[PDB]
Amino acid sequence: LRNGESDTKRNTQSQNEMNRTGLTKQYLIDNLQKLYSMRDTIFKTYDKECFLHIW
Amino acid sequence: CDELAEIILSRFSLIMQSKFSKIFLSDIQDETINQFINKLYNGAPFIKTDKYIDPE
Repeated sequence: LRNGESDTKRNTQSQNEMNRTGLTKQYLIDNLQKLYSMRDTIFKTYDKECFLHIW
Repeated sequence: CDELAEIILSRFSLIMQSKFSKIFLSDIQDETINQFINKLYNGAPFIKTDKYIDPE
């Protein structure tokens, strides 16, 4: 006559960490055309509201 | 005379207001205007300019 017993306890603790970084650079020719008046329109509002418009 | 005085106010305010002039739009110190006005005021059947000042 043979009797057996058996126990077991497991305990697993895990940790993850994932860091992602991306930089998608897109070259459109349209964005180059819109560059033109970007700086100039700064001094079109200066001209209209601070300086004399008659010769 | 009160009704006639009001009309003269309206009639005279129309004579003072009604003054005609021709305006040139360009850059504030663009010398092409001075040469243009000088030619236009004197006799000038034909004037030569470029596209960047269109009379329209």
